[PDB]
Amino acid sequence: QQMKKLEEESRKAIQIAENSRKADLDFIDQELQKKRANDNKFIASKMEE
Repeated sequence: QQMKKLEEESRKAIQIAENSRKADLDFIDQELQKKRANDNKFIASKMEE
């Protein structure tokens, strides 16, 4: 039954760590994709007047 709590320990060792660290990455991806949009807009916005 320890071995059972252990299979659960993996689930309780938190596969959600995926989701937690992922959330931190979802944030960096907005910083990144915001910037990607801005890389194309930084080019577009700086010219021509």
